[PDB]
Amino acid sequence: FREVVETTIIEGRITATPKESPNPPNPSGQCPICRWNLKHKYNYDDVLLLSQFIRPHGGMLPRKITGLCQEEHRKIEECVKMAHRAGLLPNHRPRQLNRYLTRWAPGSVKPIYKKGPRWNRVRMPVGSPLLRDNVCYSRTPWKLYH
Amino acid sequence: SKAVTRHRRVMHFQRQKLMAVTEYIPPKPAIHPSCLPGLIRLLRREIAAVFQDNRMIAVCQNVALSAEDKLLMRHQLRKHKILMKVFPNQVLKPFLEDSKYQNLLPLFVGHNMLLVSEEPKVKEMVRILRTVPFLPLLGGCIDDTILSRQGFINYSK
Amino acid sequence: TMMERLHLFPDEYIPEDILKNLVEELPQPRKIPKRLDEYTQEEIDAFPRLWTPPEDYRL
Amino acid sequence: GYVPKTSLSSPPWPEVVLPDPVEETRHHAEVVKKVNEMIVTGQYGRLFAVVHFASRQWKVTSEDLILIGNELDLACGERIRLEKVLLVGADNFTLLGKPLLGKDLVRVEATVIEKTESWPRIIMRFRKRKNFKKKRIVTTPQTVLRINSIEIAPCL
Amino acid sequence: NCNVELALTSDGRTIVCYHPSVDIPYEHTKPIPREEGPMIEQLSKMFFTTKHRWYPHGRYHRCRKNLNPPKDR
RNA sequence: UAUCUACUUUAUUCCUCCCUGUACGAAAGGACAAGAGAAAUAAGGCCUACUUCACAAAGCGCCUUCUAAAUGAUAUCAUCUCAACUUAAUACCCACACCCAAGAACAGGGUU
RNA sequence: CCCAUAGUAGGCCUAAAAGCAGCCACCAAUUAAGAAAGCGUUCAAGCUCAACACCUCCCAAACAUAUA
Ligand SMILES: [Zn+2]
Repeated sequence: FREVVETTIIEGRITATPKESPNPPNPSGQCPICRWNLKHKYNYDDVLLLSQFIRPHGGMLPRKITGLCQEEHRKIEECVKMAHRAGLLPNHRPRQLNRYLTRWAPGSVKPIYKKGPRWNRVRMPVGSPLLRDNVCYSRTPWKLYH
Repeated sequence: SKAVTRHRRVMHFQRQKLMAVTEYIPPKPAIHPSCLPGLIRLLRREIAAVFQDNRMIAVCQNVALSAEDKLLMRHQLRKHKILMKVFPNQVLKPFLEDSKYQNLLPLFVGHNMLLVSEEPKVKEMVRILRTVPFLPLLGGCIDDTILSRQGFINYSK
Repeated sequence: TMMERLHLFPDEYIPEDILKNLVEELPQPRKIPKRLDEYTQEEIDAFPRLWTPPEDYRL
Repeated sequence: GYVPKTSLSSPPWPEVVLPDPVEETRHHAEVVKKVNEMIVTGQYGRLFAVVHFASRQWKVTSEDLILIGNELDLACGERIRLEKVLLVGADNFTLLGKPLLGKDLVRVEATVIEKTESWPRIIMRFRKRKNFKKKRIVTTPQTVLRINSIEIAPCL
Repeated sequence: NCNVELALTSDGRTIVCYHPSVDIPYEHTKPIPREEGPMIEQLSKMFFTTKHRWYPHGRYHRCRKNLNPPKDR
């Protein structure tokens, strides 16, 4: 990438830019996700991909740079949120209750003071509906609402 | 309860099982398709006649002038036979590549103003472009030879 | 009575009179995930890195 | 074809390969042979046997008693070869059939101890406010069998 | 714990399972080392039961309890 | 004439002064907060005085009452962020018999 | 995101109502800004759009990963 080094002299210097890995097993895709057979094969667990696709301060890169499709760009967005709040990204800081699979920001969720009757119960959302299309290695499907 | 009610009437449970079983299942594609791979001719003719019209070309940086200021500069440039021309650069690159302008390709991008003429009077444009402390005279080309800005000064002198 | 058979402790600290009775340490039901810190070099090297960053981008 | 090491890439269940049937049937042959030697050399203590008698399966060993809820059409004291053995095991080995063991391989032999009836059982029906009250007293016939012997033959 | 040997017989009608006992290794072993309310509280804490089990019952329940119950084995 | 359930010791408000007729606004206008008062109610107690009154119980009497800022990506500006982060209950209670400020009985306190 | 000159303060009636009080034409310039699409003024002046140029007190407890 490039860096803006200032000291008053200020300059922009390009340093240490990577490239593709030597082989994609399924080339001729449009996105790296579609090119490495990861269309429906990641989660919030794996912070390898999620570490690749983010800025060093926890933000993402725009889709015009990474070349992702819209579907898995939104999926990577939600997985960044789910992995940051679960505490899986401790080195991408701006400068205590344990969680995982947190869809919404924990600062702006109202408690369910009155859950409804058995036919109108207000459920607790777990996981995200963007990851609904994952590969189903479980006999019963994901329960996204608890 | 009548069969036509103001509110939605609750179906008998067998009928609701029918409405659930018979529900429309849309076809799932195997691979998702998003992840699968006269005016322009008039401009071609016009800037072509411009290109075999002029002998030397100078270009400028004109979006940074007011409406009244562009009116005045048009006024003091009207006393000459020179014409001004601005047009999009995404069609100007085919014009530069078509006129074998290899050394004019990395010159005409962004906001630029063309100053087509056939005889030298760039001296008084230098005079009136020291009167405003901006808007440099960009590099041009006389008879397939690139004119730099120091070349513009030498050609003016 | 079943609830009185069960003993809960909030920390790593367990009293000695209960640590002398345990037999089996039950496996944790949830697969614990691990961060960037607990990744070794061989794990991130064995993972292929996927894409071309543009040479001129500020981050 | 290639997917890198990722959480949903590999299955959560551990990979297992089943051996190809050649050395597996060699292993089966040596195991059956060696169990046959244990049978013929008397390497068993007492035997247990799951036996499908009248309509239900019994975990039958030697020297013991069974209650059966019907007439068996036998006078007391005659012996019986209970067919439909369907599991026979010892301290070290078991033999279970598909779904039965052959009559040349297991001999389970029982004696008829007694021919009683059950205690008087109550069948009472009662629907309220409909004056519905019926009462019946039943005594079901029963026979108790003494399993005598469960012996085995070395035919494998 | 898992180590047994299964084998289908030759004609394939019976399943012969072989299962000896696993003996505990010597190296996996250790050597042998050589009022009324407070009473209910102490017994409850010592046996990890509630208090309610330790209070006595009335005479009616003490009399219905069978004194020579049928014993099997 | 109460048989059964249930149950029988879980600090506010007004007005006055000060701050201040300050800040605020530009003049008119006009703060908060905190503090000092004077009251009233409620709760919890008490008899030195007053009053009903007298080995004491009372009140009209007295005492006490503690959601918001920056930073920032997706969408390189910006953006409070169902984006990541950073920052802004103590107390109370606890070992015969006679008299009692204890009390329906039982209990409880004292009996040097 | 930009970017907003000029025939013109289009005529008619209207104190003047100018693109914006109303009728009718809605031509035309550079390369292109509509005799005019929303604030806005008695009216104006100023502002945004397009287009040019970058593009009574809730109520089972719970659980998203092990092969129908
Ligand atoms: Zn794709």
